[PDB]
Amino acid sequence: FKRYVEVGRVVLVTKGEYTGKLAVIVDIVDHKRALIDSPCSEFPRQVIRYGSVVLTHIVMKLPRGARSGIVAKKWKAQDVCNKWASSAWAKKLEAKKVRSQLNDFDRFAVMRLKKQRREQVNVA
Amino acid sequence: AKAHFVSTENNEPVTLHPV
Amino acid sequence: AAEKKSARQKKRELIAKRAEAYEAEYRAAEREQIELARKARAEGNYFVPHEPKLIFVVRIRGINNIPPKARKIMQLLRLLQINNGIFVKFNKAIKEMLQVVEPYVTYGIPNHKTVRELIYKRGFGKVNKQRIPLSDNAIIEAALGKYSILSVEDLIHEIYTVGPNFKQAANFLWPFKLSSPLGGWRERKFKHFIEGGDAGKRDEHINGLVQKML
Amino acid sequence: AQGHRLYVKAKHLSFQRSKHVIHPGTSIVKIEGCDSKEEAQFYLGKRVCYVYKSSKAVRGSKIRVIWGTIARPHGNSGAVRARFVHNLPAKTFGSSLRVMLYPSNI
Amino acid sequence: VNIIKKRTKPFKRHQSDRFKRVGESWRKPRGIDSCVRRRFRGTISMPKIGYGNNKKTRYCMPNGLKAFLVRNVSDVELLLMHNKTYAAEIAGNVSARKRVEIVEKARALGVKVTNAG
Amino acid sequence: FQKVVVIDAKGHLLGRLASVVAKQLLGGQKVVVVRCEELNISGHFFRNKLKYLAYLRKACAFHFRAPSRIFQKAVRGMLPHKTARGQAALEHLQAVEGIPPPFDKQKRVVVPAALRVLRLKPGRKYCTVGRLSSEVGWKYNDIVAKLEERRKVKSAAFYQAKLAKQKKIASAKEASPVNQKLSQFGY
Amino acid sequence: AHVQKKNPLKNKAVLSRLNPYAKAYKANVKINSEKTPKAAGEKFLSVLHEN
Amino acid sequence: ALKEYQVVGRKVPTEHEPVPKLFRMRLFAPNESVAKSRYWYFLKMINKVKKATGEIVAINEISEPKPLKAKVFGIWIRYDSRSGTHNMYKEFRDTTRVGAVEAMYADMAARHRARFRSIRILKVVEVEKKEDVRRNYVKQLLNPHLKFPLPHRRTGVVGLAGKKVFAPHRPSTF
RNA sequence: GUCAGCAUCAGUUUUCGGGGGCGGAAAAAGAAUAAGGGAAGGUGGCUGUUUAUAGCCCUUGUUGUAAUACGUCCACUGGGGACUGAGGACUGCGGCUUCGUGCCAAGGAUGCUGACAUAAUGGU
RNA sequence: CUGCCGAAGUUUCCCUCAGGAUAGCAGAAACUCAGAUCAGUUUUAUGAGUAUGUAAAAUGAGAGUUUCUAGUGGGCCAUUUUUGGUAAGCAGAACUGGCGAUGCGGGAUGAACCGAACGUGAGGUUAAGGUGCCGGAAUGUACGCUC
Repeated sequence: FKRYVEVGRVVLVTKGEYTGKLAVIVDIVDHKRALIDSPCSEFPRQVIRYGSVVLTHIVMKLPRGARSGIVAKKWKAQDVCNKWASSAWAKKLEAKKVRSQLNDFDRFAVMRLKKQRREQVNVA
Repeated sequence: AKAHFVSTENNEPVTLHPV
Repeated sequence: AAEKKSARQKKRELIAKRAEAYEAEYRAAEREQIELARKARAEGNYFVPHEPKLIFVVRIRGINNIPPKARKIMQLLRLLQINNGIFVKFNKAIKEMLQVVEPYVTYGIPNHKTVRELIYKRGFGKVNKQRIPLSDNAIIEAALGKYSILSVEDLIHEIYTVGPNFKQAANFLWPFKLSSPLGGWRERKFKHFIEGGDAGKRDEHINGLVQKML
Repeated sequence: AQGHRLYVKAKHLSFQRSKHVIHPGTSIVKIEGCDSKEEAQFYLGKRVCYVYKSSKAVRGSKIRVIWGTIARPHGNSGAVRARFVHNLPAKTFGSSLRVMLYPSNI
Repeated sequence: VNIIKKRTKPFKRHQSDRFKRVGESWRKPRGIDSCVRRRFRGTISMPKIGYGNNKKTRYCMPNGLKAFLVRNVSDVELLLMHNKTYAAEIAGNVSARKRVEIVEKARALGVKVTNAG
Repeated sequence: FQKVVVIDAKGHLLGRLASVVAKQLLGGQKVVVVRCEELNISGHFFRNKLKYLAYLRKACAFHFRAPSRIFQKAVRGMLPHKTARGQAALEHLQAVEGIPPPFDKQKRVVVPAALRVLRLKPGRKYCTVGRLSSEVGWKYNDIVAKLEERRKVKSAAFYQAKLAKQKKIASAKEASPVNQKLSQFGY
Repeated sequence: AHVQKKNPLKNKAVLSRLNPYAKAYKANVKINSEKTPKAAGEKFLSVLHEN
Repeated sequence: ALKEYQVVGRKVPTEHEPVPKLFRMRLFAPNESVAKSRYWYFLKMINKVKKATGEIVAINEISEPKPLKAKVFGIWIRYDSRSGTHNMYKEFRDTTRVGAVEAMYADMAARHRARFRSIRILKVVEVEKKEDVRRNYVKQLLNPHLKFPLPHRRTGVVGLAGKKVFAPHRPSTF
């Protein structure tokens, strides 16, 4: 059980309008409701259940019930940003995300990109 | 019924609960 | 020719002036009602607002298996078909009017928008014992000219404000024939509204329902 | 090999029916990929064909096509309702359909 | 104005299929438990006045002409006024000699003949 | 929606897999199930036995006993098998024992909506159709187990050859200088 | 006369015909400003947040 | 969705009773109209003031003052059953006063199959002191060292697709 | 002739979106920033303590003439999809005109184009 | 053959006998007031005992009349009291409806249950009932209980 609900663990919301945004558990209301927040202005603090989220490995030290400003101070101090991106798990998500907003011309260049990648097939 | 004001001076409301 | 053009112009100018007179009163009506609560709440004093002289009643149950006492009442309020709905003068003699057929009708207090939409989109006047639509103001005048009602807005004003000629105007209005609401009702529609159903007094929520029924 | 197929596959599920009455006037089409009632808003209005064959060689082709239009979404899972020029025969329940991308909206 | 027919299939008397003694012609049932008279599910449909066709397109062939039965050439002379709305139909017992006289006369008068062959 | 698909049945629930399968058959998809022995039923083993001895007690029927024949019975109850719509939908469903050779070389998909782990609370009693039927009159429990082991040997051996092969292409993938442009397109 | 009924709430020409004031109505009225005078009785607030 | 409703009203003044007393109630209702109905029911069964001689002076809705602050709520209720009288006192820990009552309606109709009309809310109070709390699971939930894996592991991430019939790989679910 | 394709419209209708009023505790929140108070599920420190090498809660000020939600409303606007095209010289109600002119979404559908006749519809 | 209209299913009496009735319901013709004339409605005022009757504003509707001519005077189901009852059913009335002349959706199937009254079609939208599959529609959301 490396995924462990701990005060201050980072969570990644997978359902609801804030899908994909990172946030950190602040206080454990109950086994079905929790309080999370993020310094990112697009994410207002709210009481979110456990059904829409999957627990992440990264855990940052955080005193219970910290306000958003203190949480922002703790996050910026602990450089959690770009520490999540260090994981190989993260790198795949935007790789899926970047492929989402491609257009036809970008797709064709990818076809040029991968075709030039495959032609080598050089094996000793 | 017509609109009127219900003065609360010396008529303060105390909360109620069932029994 | 020119004389009727002047008659057209002056009469049209009068209707515009009357309409702006009503809406000016309409805006002034809500403004004070907001200031009344604002002043009362600032003082800590409590304010109760005026009673509603207007009630809109929609029949929600069909003509099968209805007691004769309730059948006659529906005949008086002219709700001969399911989904029909008429304007009634909300008074004391209508309190029990809507208690006997309490399970068969949902009724509530209409705001300005609901009264406006219903006549504009569903406005048919009982003219010469016929259901002639209010395509133009001449139809209303040819029927309600005596009561100083000329255009639709005057007719809307006489209804919303519940004027001296409320009876004649609402009697002139053929019972609005509405469509089964878009999105549907609650599951158990035939329970009382306060109990999670959709029958009976739902207060302002008629204004949240008639939008579905148009 | 994959230099064709400018349409989207589908299946003629059934008629838009009550419990005990079929209304053959409008069919039900499940586009291969549609997964929501908001999703079907894209496929509304497109043209859908049912391609079958017969022994008669009309104009040098055993192949016949019955045209149709996607009309509105059906249900919460992404099936739509289609109104074909000829009501699709009852024997094509489960058969394959093509929802070609035109008339477009982009 | 075009033609729309509210119903194409004819009306067949109930159980007409089952019996040869029962004609294929409509007679209204009179039983008090007759599912046909009580209009149950999947039963045959009784003729009503609701099925009546449009007045402006009634007694009209799919080419918009009302069939006027013609016995001799003096009847075709009557359709002189109404070549644009009535179609001359030859009576079935008119001999070959008269029939060609009518068809040639109708062709001269511009009156369509339904069964010119 | 491929024309032919293969559903591995190990760990799937008999009732909830059948309801998914019965619908796909009526859609026209040729569904083939494999490893029908390892299906599961909610309820302890002895309970599902007794509900089966009622089936054998019901007699004039043909109480088919093999695990595939148990599943085929489950699907036949969710099809309109009296009509030619379902009578022609039943014949597409091919349920087999284990994995015959013409299917052990095909990719086997699993139904997320009817797996045992996702649908049963932890610790809940359940039974395996293969074990159950082998105690009702089936006589081929041992032979399919031996045959399945042999195929597992060949399949595992096949992976090791493929694992090294893809490792070679895994090692030679970075040699492409277009990897930077691959990163820019997120691919 | 009146072959059809055209919806006044969707047909502008019919709307102007029926109501010759819809031409100049000016719905969204800037009656307030940023200068909203928050007015609430303190005793009202206390009795509001009671119990 | 319930709302807090401070409902204040009094009987109709008359020559016998020129100054009626303003009663107050903090009762819950899905809309304003239901609040009136519950008000008349709550008061008439108790104080015997007739409907037709009563008017209501003010309906207000009370937003949660500090919704973001986790709290423990004490809820005195009266069960109505075959007997019709049970002094039950439940406790729930959550963020909003309305949310606690919702769960109390959820539990009362689930654990005990109660009905909204039958159940009358007696008093809802905040429990600011852990010592004042009386429930072991709440006491355990109030401990300084709370820690537990996310229960119902499958409910996390569920399947995460639109219509994912025939997934090509087994789900880890761990 | 038959059948398609599109455009602008009219009637009914469904479906997403943008902008803007007004109301609520003139939303509650919250943030930032000054006071005071309190403590913990007690942090640094030393089981016990009061912001220190974490912080938290309460009251007020202030950034505030705050945002948002929610409710309501706009005779404010962007689209997408479907069914229907009845009536058949002109009158009428209106709007822009241009004060002869006319025009118009205003007392119910027209314009452009393509394909087929050994076909396509339709009928048995 | 199509169309229109359309009941009563019961009092009243007379009556040795079977019935006869008058009335009601259904119609057809001839004549008044443009009415405050009626209403399976409720109010206003009561009077007496929360109910009861009575007379005197709300709402809807055009309300009337004299004359004749059919058909009918069964029963079933469920509610109210109810007096007499007991292992327990019951037994008895008074009363109220609906079915009886009526298709339709739902209730797996159905005389009375839940919805709904039917010209012929098009679209839209609902009721009751529902959305695992047969079967049209979420193997939806949330919180719980049960081996």
